Amino acid sequence: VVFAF
Amino acid sequence: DSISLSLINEGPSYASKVSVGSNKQQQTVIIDTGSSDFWVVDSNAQCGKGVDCKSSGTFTPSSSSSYKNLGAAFTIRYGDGSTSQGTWGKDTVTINGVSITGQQIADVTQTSVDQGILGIGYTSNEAVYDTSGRQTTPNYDNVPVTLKKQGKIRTNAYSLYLNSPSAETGTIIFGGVDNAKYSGKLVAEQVTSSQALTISLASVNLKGSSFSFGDGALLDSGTTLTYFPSDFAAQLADKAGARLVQVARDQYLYFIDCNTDTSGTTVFNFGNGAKITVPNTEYVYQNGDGTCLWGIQPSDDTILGDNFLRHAYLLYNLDANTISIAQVKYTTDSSISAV
Repeated sequence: VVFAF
Repeated sequence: DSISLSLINEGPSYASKVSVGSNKQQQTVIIDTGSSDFWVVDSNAQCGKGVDCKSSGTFTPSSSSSYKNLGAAFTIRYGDGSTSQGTWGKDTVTINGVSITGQQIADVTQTSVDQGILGIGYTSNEAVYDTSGRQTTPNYDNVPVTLKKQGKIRTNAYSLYLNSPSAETGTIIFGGVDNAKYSGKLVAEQVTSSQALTISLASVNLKGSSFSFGDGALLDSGTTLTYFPSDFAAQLADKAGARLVQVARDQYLYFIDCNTDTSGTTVFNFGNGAKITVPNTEYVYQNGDGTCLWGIQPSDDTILGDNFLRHAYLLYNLDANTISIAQVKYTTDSSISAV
């Protein structure tokens, strides 16, 4: 997973 | 005054028990230095298709006497495209027995994520917009800010100890640092963004060769793997033996042979003499079907996730805008001092 841009 | 909170190693993520509401409804939520909002799964949420979003606790606002609606919509989209939507509210949040009142959180009623997320990054990175970039709510005090404001910690700071790859639990300490859990000295690195907890990464040594970088890297507890700009990831991939596979139309991932030699290490050089060494087994991720992802993937955002962070002790200081790092020492010994 890849949590904020 | 520091607050130690156990991190559950779930596999792809690290989570903690956080109680919400007057009735202390236990949520098990991802601890995320890469986002800044705390959202919980509503008990009546409509999970995304195929998503089991309620097995890690749910929140029922109506059984909390202290819950207040703010009357604004919440929408967040994470770097992998995961999304949550709901509404903003405020309630009591309790972390290892320490309660903060009136904390702004989102009550999420639709999500593609398996559990709620406790974002602890900079308030400037809060997801305060709709999907078009139109603002729906002001920036606000997120959990670490409120812990400081209510006198629970002195400084908006926290130490991250994900612990070893085989560990079942690690620790995050709000407002403190455990000086037993690293070798050498903690080296303070300036944070290179006012929105993201990024420090300058000078170089990566992979398979013995240095690859010059020089740009910021996000130290993200909420990312599983490591992400580099496409051209740089491709140079590393060529050296490592990883292969970019189009797994579905316009969807690409690096795979690596599951039998690849992982005896070596990958070394990350930062400012002020700091170095973190990562065992190469962190770059072979078993999919469970005889194939393996590489632990580096391409992105337009540079991220050092859990496969890196397990090997560092980090003290994030959001007031000083520094992240202090040292090679981790795995020990149950503790020497916790307040920050």
